Amino acid sequence: FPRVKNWEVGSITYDTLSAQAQQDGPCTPRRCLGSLVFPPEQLLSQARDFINQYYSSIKRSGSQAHEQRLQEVEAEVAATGTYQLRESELVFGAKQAWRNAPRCVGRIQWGKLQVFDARDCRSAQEMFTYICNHIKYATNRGNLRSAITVFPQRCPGRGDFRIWNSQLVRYAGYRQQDGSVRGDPANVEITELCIQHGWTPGNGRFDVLPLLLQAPDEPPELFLLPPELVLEVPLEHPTLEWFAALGLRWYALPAVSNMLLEIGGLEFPAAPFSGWYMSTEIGTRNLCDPHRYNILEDVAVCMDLDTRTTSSLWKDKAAVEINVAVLHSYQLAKVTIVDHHAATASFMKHLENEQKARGGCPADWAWIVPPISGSLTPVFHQEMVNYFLSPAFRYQPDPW
Amino acid sequence: FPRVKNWEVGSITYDTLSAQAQQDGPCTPRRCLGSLVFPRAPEQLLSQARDFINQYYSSIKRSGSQAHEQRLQEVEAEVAATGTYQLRESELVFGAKQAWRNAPRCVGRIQWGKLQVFDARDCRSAQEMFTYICNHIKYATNRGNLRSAITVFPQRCPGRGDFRIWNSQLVRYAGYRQQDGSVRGDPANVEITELCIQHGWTPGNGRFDVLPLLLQAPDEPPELFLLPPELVLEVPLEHPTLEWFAALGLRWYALPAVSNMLLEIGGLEFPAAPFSGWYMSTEIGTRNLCDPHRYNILEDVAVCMDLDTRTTSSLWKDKAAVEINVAVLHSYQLAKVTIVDHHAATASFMKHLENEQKARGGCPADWAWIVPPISGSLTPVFHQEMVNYFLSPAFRYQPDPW
Ligand code: HEM
Ligand code: HEM
Ligand SMILES: C[C@H](O)[C@H](O)[C@H]1CNc2nc(N)[nH]c(=O)c2N1
Ligand SMILES: C[C@H](O)[C@H](O)[C@H]1CNc2nc(N)[nH]c(=O)c2N1
Ligand SMILES: CNCCCc1cc(C)cc(N)n1
Ligand SMILES: CNCCCc1cc(C)cc(N)n1
Ligand SMILES: [Cl-]
Ligand SMILES: [Cl-]
Ligand SMILES: [Gd]
Ligand SMILES: [Gd]
Ligand SMILES: [Gd]
Ligand SMILES: [Zn+2]
Repeated sequence: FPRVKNWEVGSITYDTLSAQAQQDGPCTPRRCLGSLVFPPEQLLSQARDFINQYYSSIKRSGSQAHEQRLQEVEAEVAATGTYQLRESELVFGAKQAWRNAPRCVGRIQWGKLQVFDARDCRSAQEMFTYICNHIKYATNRGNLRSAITVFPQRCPGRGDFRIWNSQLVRYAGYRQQDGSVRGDPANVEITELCIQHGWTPGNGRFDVLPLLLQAPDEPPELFLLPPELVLEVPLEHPTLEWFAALGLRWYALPAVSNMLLEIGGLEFPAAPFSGWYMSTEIGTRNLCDPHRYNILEDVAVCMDLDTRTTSSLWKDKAAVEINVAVLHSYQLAKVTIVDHHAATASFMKHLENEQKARGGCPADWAWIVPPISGSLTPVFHQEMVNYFLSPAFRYQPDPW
Repeated sequence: FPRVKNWEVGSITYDTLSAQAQQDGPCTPRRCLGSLVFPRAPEQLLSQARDFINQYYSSIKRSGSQAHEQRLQEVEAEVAATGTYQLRESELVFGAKQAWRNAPRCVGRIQWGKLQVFDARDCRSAQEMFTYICNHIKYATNRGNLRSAITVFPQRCPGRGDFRIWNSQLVRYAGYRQQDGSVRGDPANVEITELCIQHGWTPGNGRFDVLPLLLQAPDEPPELFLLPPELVLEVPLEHPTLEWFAALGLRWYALPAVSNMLLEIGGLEFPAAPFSGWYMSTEIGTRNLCDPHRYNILEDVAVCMDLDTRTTSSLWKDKAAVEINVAVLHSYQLAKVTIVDHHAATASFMKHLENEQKARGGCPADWAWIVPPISGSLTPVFHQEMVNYFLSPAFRYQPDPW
């Protein structure tokens, strides 16, 4: 049972939960790969395990109703080759995957999640309206609310429900007469697919991409989003009057539409989850990463900083002010957003919660520590154990 | 063989070097323990030494030669006769450079070949040990133009206890448990400070009192030695545009000299082999001064900056820490004392990884230690995947001798 220390306070815990880890991770006694991003009837083992989880949680181990539900899934797989999840189970499992996500720093919220069950979905113009309910629900005029919509569980012999975009809101990226990119370069490829499938490209740098939505075996179909449903925030700085002129914006709803929810051995390749943003996500990664918007040197010129020597820390000053603008902009617009201090402190709280409840917590240190000011947040000084619990969110190959 | 991607650029390389990982670390396929700070007969001494000698002869382009098999048999015949063996001087110099090269948590490894090696394996007493240490500090400090150096004291051997430097670094500031329940000085150093007093040191009571050395000779209690003040070069901390900053009274010392780690070379063990380089600004400005469990000046600076410390979203912590780092860089540059910032350091470490891939087919690296503790993703190492593993020769942790 791994010994885990917090170096700010000196306290020690033991991760007894780590013993359950199923899908073995990427590391070996020989080498550590913790820093790498992307490192028939077995279906009943994973469903038995999940159902046993559900009842224990509602204090219902070893009972009539516990006995009972094990048999129906036994018979369901026997006849048809899979099974259907009871409504409450799909809800319980959606929350558990979130609770189990090692790279999510906001899991103190894991118990408050709105589950839209789209399992009876049947087409692309159908898909679009489920997605469109979710978005408008979760956005809620800026008072953001966590939601996951769950589309049909994949089956053999038939195609797949998949969202071809990484997120529900994504900006375009276009090459040029010199190869380089206007717009967001994280989405250069999916932009090229959309322009291919009929979409008329804009000139702008913040063109909200049309959803490529795909129903089983039928090809994708472009689905222009209602611009009044895409809540956005123009970026301004509280005291740097010129920051607004830079013309920067980001969207309100972070909604991940390419991961594959897995409950009880069942795989839902379309299950968009959404919450709200941590400011460093926008202001540090999205805007300042060299391979993303790469605005850092432009804000430093406008601040009349000395970009000629790295020891002026001009990169660090400009970055802090870009983050201030994000928090200021979002707060002015009344869109739910949380700073990396408030958020990491709440995750520390979560770890103590999960300590008493489940005896530990899988956390990925490299993803919990924020990309600025890491050692100024408490999680920096917290040792962490990383492992895989089910149910979970998993990565999946792109549908091409 | 692990595929390793650079997310900033799109580069892809495979780490074949990891295949030869000598010892084992704490992770398994069940679970990663990478973020843990402390993750821990003649025949096996033989195959270790055999491996190092094979290394040494490869570096001098003599692999498979007369001299190469001569040394092998020499070493075997000596472990047979004595249960151990002695390194040649040139083997020792190569061994200490490799250990630097192999150290997964050092971001400064671009320099690994520029290392001055003081052979002190003839040392006899704590007193001779003290003299060797002062000569080390003197040469490395070099009046502010710092030089990388290591001093190697006698190896562990059957029949005799170890040499040990009880201090974790050659220059450390006292930490006195206080009136309330607080610490005056550096709270990382209360234990060693208690030990020095318990061994006859007359305590000071400032915040930056330099500690005496406790030097341990084989089968002897530690002996207290005071460092001559004129030999510990310090830097008063001032801010280039914030003139009230000098009234904080903060200082730091020039020479980072780690003194409690163990140098391992072809199976031989050197529990006393202190080494020194020059500081990266974040060690002082972020960690040593802003850590809540260290000098913890972050809120005091922020108030002085007239930042609004009542809400986190104003990013007062971020802004105050950036200025503390600025002050460190400026103070060391004003005082003409070598220093590298996390941007310069991480960029040069990226060249090191490129040198190492061509030379050895990879590089062992502890991501969470290489990425700076401020402005992480602003530096290029954040966006670089890394493989962490243990190669020998090596610097290892060892327990406190008390
Ligand atoms: C409500 C507030 C939430 C906040 C502030 C938050 C914050 C974050 C952040 C900062 C990341 C790192 C992502 C990156 O840097 O690429 C992350 C990852 C993740 N989050 Fe959350 N999250 C929230 C809610 C949720 C919800 C509702 C779910 C699912 C139902 C979720 C599941 C995940 C997963 C699976 C990842 C891993 C993403 C990946 O591997 O690319 N989180 N979260
Ligand atoms: C010349 C300039 C050098 C720079 C800028 C540098 C940089 C660094 C930094 C910033 C750390 C992390 C320290 C911490 O966060 O506690 C580190 C760790 C380390 N360095 Fe270097 N270094 C230098 C020279 C050297 C030399 C000369 C050696 C040995 C011969 C060495 C061996 C090590 C070791 C063993 C560690 C890990 C120590 C530990 O695990 O506590 N470095 N280095
Ligand atoms: C190479 C490195 O593992 C990679 O850049 C990771 C590090 N930590 C991260 N953490 C978060 N939250 N998001 C990321 O994209 C990354 N990138
Ligand atoms: C628990 C966590 O691993 C610990 O705080 C580490 C993180 N990374 C670090 N990185 C460096 N360079 N030095 C440190 O002391 C630490 N501490
Ligand atoms: C590249 N990351 C995509 C968006 C990540 C994310 C997802 C969620 C659900 C919340 C959040 N705060 N952040
Ligand atoms: C806990 N380590 C404290 C000193 C670390 C260190 C050591 C060396 C040799 C150089 C450096 N720049 N930093
Ligand atoms: Cl994003
Ligand atoms: Cl230090
Ligand atoms: Gd101007
Ligand atoms: Gd001033
Ligand atoms: Gd004061
Ligand atoms: Zn690992």
